[PDB]
Amino acid sequence: GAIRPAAPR
Amino acid sequence: GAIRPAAPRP
Amino acid sequence: RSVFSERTEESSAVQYFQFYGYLSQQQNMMQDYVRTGTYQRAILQNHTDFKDKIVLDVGCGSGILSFFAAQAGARKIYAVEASTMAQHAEVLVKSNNLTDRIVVIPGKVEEVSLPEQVDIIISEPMGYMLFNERMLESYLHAKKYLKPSGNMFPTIGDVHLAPFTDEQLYMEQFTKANFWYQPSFHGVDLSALRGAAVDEYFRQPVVDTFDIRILMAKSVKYTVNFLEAKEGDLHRIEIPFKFHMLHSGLVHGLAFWFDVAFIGSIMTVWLSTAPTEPLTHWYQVRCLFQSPLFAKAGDTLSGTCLLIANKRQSYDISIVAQVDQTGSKSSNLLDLKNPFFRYT
Amino acid sequence: RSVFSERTEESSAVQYFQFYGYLSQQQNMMQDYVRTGTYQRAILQNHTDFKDKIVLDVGCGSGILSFFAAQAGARKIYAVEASTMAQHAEVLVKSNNLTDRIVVIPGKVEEVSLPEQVDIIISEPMGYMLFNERMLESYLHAKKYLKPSGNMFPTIGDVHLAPFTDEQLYMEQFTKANFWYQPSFHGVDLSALRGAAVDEYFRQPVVDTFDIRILMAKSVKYTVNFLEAKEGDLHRIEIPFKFHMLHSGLVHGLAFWFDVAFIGSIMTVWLSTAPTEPLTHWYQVRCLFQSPLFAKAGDTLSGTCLLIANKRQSYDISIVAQVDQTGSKSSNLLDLKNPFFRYT
Ligand SMILES: Nc1ncnc2c1ncn2[C@@H]1O[C@H](C[C@@H](N)CC[C@H](N)C(=O)O)[C@@H](O)[C@H]1O
Ligand SMILES: Nc1ncnc2c1ncn2[C@@H]1O[C@H](C[C@@H](N)CC[C@H](N)C(=O)O)[C@@H](O)[C@H]1O
Repeated sequence: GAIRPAAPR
Repeated sequence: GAIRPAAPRP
Repeated sequence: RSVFSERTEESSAVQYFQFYGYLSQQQNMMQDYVRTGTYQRAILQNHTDFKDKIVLDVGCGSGILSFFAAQAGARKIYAVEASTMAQHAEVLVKSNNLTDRIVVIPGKVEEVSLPEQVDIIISEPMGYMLFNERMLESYLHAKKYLKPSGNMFPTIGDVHLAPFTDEQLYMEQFTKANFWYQPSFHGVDLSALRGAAVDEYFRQPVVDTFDIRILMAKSVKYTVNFLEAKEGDLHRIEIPFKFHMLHSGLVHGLAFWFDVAFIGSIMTVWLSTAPTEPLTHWYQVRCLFQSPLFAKAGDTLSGTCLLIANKRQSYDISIVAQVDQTGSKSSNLLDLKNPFFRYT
Repeated sequence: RSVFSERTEESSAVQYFQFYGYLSQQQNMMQDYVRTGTYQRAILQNHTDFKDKIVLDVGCGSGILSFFAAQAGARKIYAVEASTMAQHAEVLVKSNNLTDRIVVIPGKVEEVSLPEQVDIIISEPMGYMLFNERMLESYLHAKKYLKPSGNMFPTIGDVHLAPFTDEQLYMEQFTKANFWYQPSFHGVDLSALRGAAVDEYFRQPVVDTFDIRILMAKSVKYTVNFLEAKEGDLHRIEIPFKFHMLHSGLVHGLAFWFDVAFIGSIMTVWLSTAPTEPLTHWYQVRCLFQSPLFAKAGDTLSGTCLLIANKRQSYDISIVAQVDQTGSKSSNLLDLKNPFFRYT
């Protein structure tokens, strides 16, 4: 249930 | 919503 | 009953607000410095759009944008949040001594009652590819609370589209599909499912970044003006395009990104997710063609991107493209709800 | 309306079966060679439990286990599958020319009708930490179709639990949570939610593998005998433990893995997910203690792991432990449905 992707480093 | 984890890779 | 529940499957909604209920997910958005710092800049640098004004924050999450509005002198901020994050926001409003100015209101902006009309609505309703989540529709719905000549932050959104070449991406997806080509997987013939497999893998939009040298033409722009659009405008989104190919090669699909503009009384501030700009948690989005199109520099690649809203808080995307010089066409369906998050 | 629908929220069901409807997700399981290869060996090497027998495949997915039953000579196999993967299985049955021996029945095993009783039930219904998904209950439910003295493959399942020390993993939780311990995150004091963030991170079981040197005591084992167990036996799972500590250190929580055995007429074959055995797509699972416990070698770490089934197809986990020589005590609550997938 992937809504927003992980923020980049 | 991950039911099963990803199979480990060769 | 409500406008929200009529357009949304319950299973979708539960899972959606569950995701945003996690402090870890709010932190993820907050820690995107380009996003969070650009929203702060847009609000503080347009302080007269906030000073002594009444504000609605649609989907306040942690409360972060309401705190910026308060930092800019807003008289009163109604912070609406449908997830259980609303309770955490209340705690922060109290610990920051802003109970006199930020009023958290738990529930869906389609279902709650505000005590008065507002001068300006702020939100961060952009999903990947802009339109995922269908939160833009909740943002537009909230205009029922907006005074005449009130403002919206953000004010407009541009979606950009450009053709790309990326053989490595194509083969990566194609290879996974060809698991289902095997005629003797542990002695079992899978090959009759080859076609369904390719179809499922290519329905997945690819979320990641890339070098701009992969782009084969100048990008086409489609604009949504939030000050003017109606929620119903977003049910069927049709983006025709005509690309003037600058490079010869195989077109493996279309790349999408979006910018939003905060058009204030003092200045306009842009938040960009473009591949030429600093990377955000939205990355960029690519829709692959199952069947790449060969084109020569100076050819035209024309067609239509059509986004049909579904009840799962997203869009069924169809992309038909064709090289005018040869009549070579590619037809594609993509399920925006089910992306492949490829970034490392 | 059914045993399944009564114990399961629709929102959870819908998402669960959507997941299994993806050929990519079936593919992920199939590609676990340890899993798929061991199922094949257990079935083939016990060919006499299958030759000319009637078989039920509970949750057949792509159909792979049902094909192995055919490879071993079964006369008739009923392959029950609740997700839309059912159609794809039906296609493979036809393309492998097994229409007369494998009959795919779409729907939940709690809701469908079989035309006759079977000699043997085959299934792969193990979630991470064994119990996740609550499909073990569907497998047990299916025994209503089993002939007296019919067999089950797998026949038994054993959970193992053991105390571990892993200072780096423990510390990684406070690192994550201390995002909230900032007095001026863009001008906002987030500190009041830090405690809540810590609780959120510690409620997630951790899915990944580890070096066996982290284990501080020999494991205790809890066993489910699928031939004898009733569905009700899985609603409340109480696992007492008394660990005799082999190494001195800070106990940071309990590690879990599981084995299943296929007890056939010719031989018993084991499928193990233990950290001593080659890695599977189940990895292992670790549940951290928010307050860790000091124990010296020779001490006893006593307590209870209590798993309570919930309507989201998973378990609320309660772990309570003490070091008997000192009385220091740790209580922990986890949400098995929301794990952290830490593996790369
Ligand atoms: N219909 C709705 N009514 C109220 N809140 C919503 C609705 N749809 C989405 N949201 C919330 O809107 C938030 C969307 C976030 N992208 C924004 C969070 C926050 N404003 C921030 O900028 O960090 C999430 O917390 C959702 O729970
Ligand atoms: N109550 C149920 N009735 C029918 N199928 C179910 C039920 N619960 C889970 N399943 C299915 O069981 C399958 C579980 C998989 N772990 C096994 C897939 C396949 N048998 C394999 O070994 O590759 C999924 O395809 C689920 O959709």
